Amino acid sequence: AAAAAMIELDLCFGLLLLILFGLLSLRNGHVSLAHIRFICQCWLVMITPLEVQDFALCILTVVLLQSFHSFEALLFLLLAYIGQLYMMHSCNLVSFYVCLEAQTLCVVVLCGLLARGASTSFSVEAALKFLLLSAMVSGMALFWFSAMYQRTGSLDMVGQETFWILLVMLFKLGVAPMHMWSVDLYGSIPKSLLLYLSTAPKLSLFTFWASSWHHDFSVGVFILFSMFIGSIGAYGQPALRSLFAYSTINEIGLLLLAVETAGFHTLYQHLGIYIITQLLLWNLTDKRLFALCAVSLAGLPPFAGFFGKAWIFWHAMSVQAFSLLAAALFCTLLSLVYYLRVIRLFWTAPVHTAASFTGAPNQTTLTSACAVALAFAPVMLVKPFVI
Amino acid sequence: MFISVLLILFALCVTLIPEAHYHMVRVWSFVATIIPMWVVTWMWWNFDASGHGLQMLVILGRSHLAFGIDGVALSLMLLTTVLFPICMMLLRTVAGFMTFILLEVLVLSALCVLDLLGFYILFEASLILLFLLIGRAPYGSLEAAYKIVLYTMAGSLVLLPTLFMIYSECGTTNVLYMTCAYNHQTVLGWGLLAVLAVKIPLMPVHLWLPEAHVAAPTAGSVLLAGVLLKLGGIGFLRFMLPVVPEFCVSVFPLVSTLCLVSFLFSTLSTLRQIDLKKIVAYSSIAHMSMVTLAIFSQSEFSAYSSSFLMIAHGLISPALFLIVGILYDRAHTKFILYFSGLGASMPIGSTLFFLFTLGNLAFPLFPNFIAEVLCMVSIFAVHELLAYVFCVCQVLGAAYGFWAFNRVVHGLPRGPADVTRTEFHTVLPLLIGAVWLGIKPMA
Amino acid sequence: EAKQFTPDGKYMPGIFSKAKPLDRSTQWVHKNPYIEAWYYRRDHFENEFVWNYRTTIEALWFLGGFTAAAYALSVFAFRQADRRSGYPKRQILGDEPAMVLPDERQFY
Amino acid sequence: YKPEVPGNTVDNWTELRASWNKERASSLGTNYYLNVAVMGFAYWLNEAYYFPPRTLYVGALVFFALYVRKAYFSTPYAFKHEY
Amino acid sequence: HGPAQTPTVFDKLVEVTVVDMNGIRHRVRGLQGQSLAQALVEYGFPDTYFFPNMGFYTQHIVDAHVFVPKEFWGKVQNVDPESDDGLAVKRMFRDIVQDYQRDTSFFASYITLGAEHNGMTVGIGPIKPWILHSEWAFAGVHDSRNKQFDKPTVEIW
Amino acid sequence: VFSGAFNTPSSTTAREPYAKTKSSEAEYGVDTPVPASALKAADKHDALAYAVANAPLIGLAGLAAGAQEAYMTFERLPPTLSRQHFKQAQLLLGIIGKKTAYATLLGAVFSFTDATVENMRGKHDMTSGMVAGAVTGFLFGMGRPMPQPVAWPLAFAGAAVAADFIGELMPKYMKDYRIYGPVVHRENWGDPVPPRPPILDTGAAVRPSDPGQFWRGY
Ligand SMILES: CCCCCCCCCCCCCCCCCC(=O)O[C@@H](COC(=O)CCCCCCCCCCCCCCC)COP(=O)(O)OCC[N+](C)(C)C
Repeated sequence: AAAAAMIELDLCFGLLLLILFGLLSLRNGHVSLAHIRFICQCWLVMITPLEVQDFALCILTVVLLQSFHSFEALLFLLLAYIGQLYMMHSCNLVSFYVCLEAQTLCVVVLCGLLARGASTSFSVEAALKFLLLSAMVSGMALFWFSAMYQRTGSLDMVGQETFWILLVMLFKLGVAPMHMWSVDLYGSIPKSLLLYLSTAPKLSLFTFWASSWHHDFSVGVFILFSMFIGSIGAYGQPALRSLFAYSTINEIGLLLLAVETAGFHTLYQHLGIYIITQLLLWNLTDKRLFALCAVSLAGLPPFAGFFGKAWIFWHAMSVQAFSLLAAALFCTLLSLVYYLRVIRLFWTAPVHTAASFTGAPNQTTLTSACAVALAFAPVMLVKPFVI
Repeated sequence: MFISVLLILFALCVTLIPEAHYHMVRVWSFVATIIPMWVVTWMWWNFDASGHGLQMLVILGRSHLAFGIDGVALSLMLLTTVLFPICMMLLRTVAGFMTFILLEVLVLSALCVLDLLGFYILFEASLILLFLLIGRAPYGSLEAAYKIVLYTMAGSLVLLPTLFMIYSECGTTNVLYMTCAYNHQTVLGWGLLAVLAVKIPLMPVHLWLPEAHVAAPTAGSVLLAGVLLKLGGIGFLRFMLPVVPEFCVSVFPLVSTLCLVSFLFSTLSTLRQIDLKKIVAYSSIAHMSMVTLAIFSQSEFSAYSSSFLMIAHGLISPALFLIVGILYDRAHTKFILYFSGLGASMPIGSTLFFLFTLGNLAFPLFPNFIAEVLCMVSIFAVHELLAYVFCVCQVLGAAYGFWAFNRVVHGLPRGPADVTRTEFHTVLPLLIGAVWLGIKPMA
Repeated sequence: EAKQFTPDGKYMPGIFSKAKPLDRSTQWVHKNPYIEAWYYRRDHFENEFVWNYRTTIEALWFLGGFTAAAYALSVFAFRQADRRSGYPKRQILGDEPAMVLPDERQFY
Repeated sequence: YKPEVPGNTVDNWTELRASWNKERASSLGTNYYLNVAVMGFAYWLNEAYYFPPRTLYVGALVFFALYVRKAYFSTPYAFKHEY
Repeated sequence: HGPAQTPTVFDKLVEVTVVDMNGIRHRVRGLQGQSLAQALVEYGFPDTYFFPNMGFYTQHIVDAHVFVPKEFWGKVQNVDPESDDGLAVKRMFRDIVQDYQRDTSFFASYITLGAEHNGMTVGIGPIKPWILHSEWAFAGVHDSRNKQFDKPTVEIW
Repeated sequence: VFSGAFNTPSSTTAREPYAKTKSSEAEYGVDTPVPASALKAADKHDALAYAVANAPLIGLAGLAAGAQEAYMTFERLPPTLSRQHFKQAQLLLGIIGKKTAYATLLGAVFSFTDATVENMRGKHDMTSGMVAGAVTGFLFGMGRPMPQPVAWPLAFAGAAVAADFIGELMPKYMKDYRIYGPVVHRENWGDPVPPRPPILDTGAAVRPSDPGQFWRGY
């Protein structure tokens, strides 16, 4: 009986109808597609199950779709969402491989498609490098899956070959020293895909890790590499895109410290606060709120980034992971300097914000002003909330 | 609590006043700091001195942030509520008014908190405000702002895991149950020493103060000297001594030698200074070293004498910063070589300078004299030589104090004219407080 | 010979006036270049530190020497206080397990 | 008062120009070699997590002391015509 | 004070001959105290000639690669190669110029126009492709009629 | 609680040592076994065998730094030099091999000096690490201008001191640390006793130093 699979049939039927509707709308010469975007958001809601993580991903992708305008980009983001959703439910390396590869192909094509102006060739260059680096990591995953399949005779993810699969997962999160594909991507690709790349796949992969993964090894050297390299790199790079790429490497090192000491509640709290800050960061038009992102990414006390860092520090001290904790505290002391550089650049400066001329007047002030109210979330964060 | 919410909401309404009404903006921001002075005076009226040690308690559920009043917190809160309207008289922009209003909220709530995580959250939420206040673009110094922020962050980051260690150990950060549980006192003691030895300027983590307290504006210098250093002392008296007392006994030779070398070396450095504001800025380190050793003696009435020295310093050194600020505001320099004969040209300002010079050197009829006598009683009762070190080095403090006064006040008359009504009334509450607390402090 | 007030009060700025107005900067000092240079140099004197012979010798005998003297005096005072109070030898930091914190229920 | 810039302008500007008269390589080689090094040889550190902490700390300090910085890196071999 | 001359703009005028990358000579007028990159921008040169000063807190300054004759080598302002400004110039030479570098290569924001520059002839040097962000890049070919002067803002973000 | 007269917790102490606190209904640890190479590497009774067991790991750091420097040198090679493959191989292998041998030498010197002072003094404390750090840093700092022959022994001794304090002394001091169940020496407060220590699937760098801290595995 197939009566337990109506959501899958609904997914496929919705894709079949959406392609035909997008074709009919384009035969009329419509230069805007807000109706297509609303149908895409409805389809996103209709295929998502009733778990916390699934709906967090769903609501995140509904918010992200407001920064994309063409039909093909919307289709690629939907088919990347299918991989992102179904990776959280993957209990093998077969589905794991297919979901990861679908996401990689969608990201590569979007990086090629959306570039404009003088930065087109730089974006295509960085997309090619990302594709080549992704191909060999995919080959490593397939090779060691074949080794595990031959040794165990089954699809269980146990044994020594899980160390290389773990390295595949660490590549997909931009963990140093395999971090330079993300550093290349941050310097050229436009802001909407940078917003997409810093939020949704990290959530999808960490939920797969929380749900169906065990390894008998450690990730401590990659924690050290990510934290020290990210902090020193963001201290040393004057371009703002490289600053935010290296600060992202530092944040993924903190999330790996939360993974390594168990306690995924602190991981989920810090990831949620980080995702809301990212949603504020890449949609800013008034540059004074760039200082709020700075004080809430430096871990300064009353804002929500402090709470996200401080439960990670608390659980690390609870299980006595002293050396990694000391390295994390040193890199936190270093991170403050370049977040202060951000504050010097964009707060202690005269205010200029250009008006719109061709309509759409400051079109994402709702989301940015809503996400700035991360100064009111700390009242709920101090309680036993995320567990 | 309801009153505190009303005072915060009244204070925050300065932003909504349109800027073209200048008189209204000035009056509103001045009254917004006058009202908490009245409320804290009323809290002193309400206090029962024969009752419990902790009075007027309030706890906000499972959010930490629990509050209560003892004598040290009450005296420090009274001093802060005196000092903030004087700061309001020395500012001219809405940005300055709002920075000092937010600083007053954070200081007042930090002085009376009873939760260690609440103390951590409330105190160093002022870090970015201090960075913007010190590194202001045309006339500040970004180097000084970077130094003060980075030293404070370093100490706080050492404390934070030990805070969370005792929280996992017993289940709470409330100081009433942290003092009654069994905890690993060496680790938490080192974390608390790390924060409070940076807040109180103790060598070697003291180099931020000479840059920050000079690069700050006059209002910022009044706040930083008179208030923010004493948060380390109230940290010692409220959190570290009750919760980790075994550590506080075992670290006594190390804290003792840190206090002795801080006192001697900072007094020796003050003699070679050539900037008037740097002269006033160094002298605060030796006083805080005497405060720290009197706190750590724990001997006769150590909390009383050390709190009284904190109040006497918080009255006398902001007035010296105010006089240096007047000279800088109306002569555009802080350099000793440009000033001479200020007695003939500013007789009232020089008289105030002399009286506060005598107060800073702990002469009688000033609260510093009573303070230093009682602090040395507390130090003497552990050993006589630890008192002798401070006693014999009194010539070294008087040397720099009288040398600075004699160089700038006597000689050929050159320099600005005497004080205005506004400058005199910025100075005046500190003088009245000094005369009272140095003649009839108690009844 | 400026006129910055009307006969009934009312301060006037005198922006376009010929006569120089008396104001906040009227008594600002005329800067001597060599004094400004000397104060600038003393403000940045950490660039002049060098590990030569005299610096090393004076940093050893005075800074480290008096720090060690103060540590020795502090330990001496602590031990003498514990002896004159009827206590045994007490555990300072790095001193093996011993007595810390006398009991108030005990007569020493 | 403003401090004087130390040195000579011609000599300083020749120092600023030095070792940069060369086309910069693409970053694909560095990234591919980093990924090959991690995917082939990072399993050599699996037993290192159980080694004594004095050894681990001295090894970390040794790696820091022998590290060569990628930014502003230059070799004399870039401008010679024979080994 | 007496019958001395009224101040004119002609007293503060500096004339520089600029040879662009096509070999066409141009007459460029500036004022004393203005940098060379500003006079080049206000003359009307295309936006492909200019690039950000790659220091911290100065990417809002536009800069150009100029060739300066040996007589005017000593009138370029001095930069300490150990300071942070020196590392900014080193980053610009490392990334923007590369193998177009000559012994006459300087950067135009480090030239402050005075009376000593009057009659100096400079040439615009070629640069490699570069990117700061998606709204400010250079693909490598000087085929664009858009002036740098017509941009309302210089955006670091 | 808070008075200006005295500090009551400074004189309110236990009169007797306490008994051990029961934290769970099961009081046996669960953990994965240590590999035998690290078990052998902990033994200090044979100074030579200690240095032989420990030095290859410290040589791995020099191998990593040398491989980095070798690739960065290879990328800058002009084609007239890069096509000569024997010369290229001997240059790059020279860079890598010099770095690897120097790291292995520093590691062997440190481990041998540490175990020698350990066996000479008859006890395990922090002095052996400080002396070994001073010797190794003086070996590194030789031949250099003079802040450095003092600065490098200080840095290597400081690394040894940080190693002792963070990795050895603090875990030993907090062996009785509990995050769950009854508060230690405060069992009268009534916090309930769980059936077991908490099961945590931590990484290999976070392992329980006491059997009662947590159960590690899956
Ligand atoms: C640790 C004890 C606190 C002592 C701190 C030193 C205070 C500095 C000045 C000394 C004044 C002594 C006042 C004694 C009588 C006042 C009431 C009183 O008893 O004090 C209160 C608290 O006293 C205060 O708050 C004094 C306020 C002093 C602050 C003055 C400085 C601010 C004024 C600035 C200048 C204003 C001028 C304005 C005019 C133009 C409680 O202290 P204890 O008696 O120790 O508490 C008893 C303990 N137990 C409940 C457990 C039994």
